Amino acid sequence: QNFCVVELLPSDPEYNTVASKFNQTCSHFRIEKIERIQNPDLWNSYQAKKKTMDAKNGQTMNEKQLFHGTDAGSVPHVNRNGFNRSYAAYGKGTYFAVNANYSANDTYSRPDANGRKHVYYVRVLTGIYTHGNHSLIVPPSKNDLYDTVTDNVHHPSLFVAFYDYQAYPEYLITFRK
Ligand SMILES: Cc1cccc2c(=O)[nH]c(CSc3nc(N)n[nH]3)nc12
Repeated sequence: QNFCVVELLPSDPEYNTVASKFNQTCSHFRIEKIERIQNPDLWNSYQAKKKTMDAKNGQTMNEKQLFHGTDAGSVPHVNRNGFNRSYAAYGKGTYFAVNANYSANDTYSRPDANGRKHVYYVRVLTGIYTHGNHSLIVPPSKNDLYDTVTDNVHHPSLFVAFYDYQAYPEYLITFRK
């Protein structure tokens, strides 16, 4: 469960890609730093699920880059386990938002004692998805089951994942009001 945290410089293209995406809905916030999380075992397991999904859902673009706001205390945990079973209404899973505004909410990305906020820019294997419900602990059956559940199938603003390795916390955005 080892990992490396690499901080990106603004001068950086990778920084500008993650930043501009964040700034579509959260430009009013001040970005302090953006870090790339490198956890090799979690990345390999995520790519093993991606290779399985790609050779199953045909023409479907299984991967989406979504946002996840969390308290500063959960950061070490996500860095090593991902969006684990001991970490996790439309279901009893882990929620990922299309736009950063949902994740930039103080109830999710709880400002710490220094008033810093935490949002992950996650690689999520959304695959084939349907509408969700409150009683879901796992995704519902098709007639096998779907990969994720969403609030609105044709105009989604969030996705809920249920199994591990379905999401990779690629970047971590540390910002303040
Ligand atoms: C429920 C929901 C909807 C939309 C976005 C989000 C989001 O960004 N983050 C979270 C995480 S709240 C949390 N769980 C644990 N274990 N620690 N903290 N939930 C969301």
